[PDB]
Amino acid sequence: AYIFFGPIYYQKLKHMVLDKMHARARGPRAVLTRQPTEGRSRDGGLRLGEMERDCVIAYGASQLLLER
Amino acid sequence: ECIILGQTMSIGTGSFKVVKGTNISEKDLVPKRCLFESLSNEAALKAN
Repeated sequence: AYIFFGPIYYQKLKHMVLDKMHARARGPRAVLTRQPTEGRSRDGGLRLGEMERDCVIAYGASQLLLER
Repeated sequence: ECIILGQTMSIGTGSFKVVKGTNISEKDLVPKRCLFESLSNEAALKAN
């Protein structure tokens, strides 16, 4: 098939992966800490809300509730 | 109120129990006995 080719003005944004990879093992002051630029964008974080508590009830896994 | 207290829920997976069979018989569960009360009950009723 003939393939539509040509130049487009692209642009690179913010929001790279190097300051969004965030992990935590145990205890406060998590070991993989992202850069502190949130700006009214608290999307939960490393939590387990009540919307996610309701999903594992439907599976019926009772020993994952006590573990998590 | 089992996720607040930390108990296991009564539905889903914790709706039963698994218990382990001991695989034991009634031959090992015998009251072993040799000359314990074979005469100590006998020498207490003679004319008294």
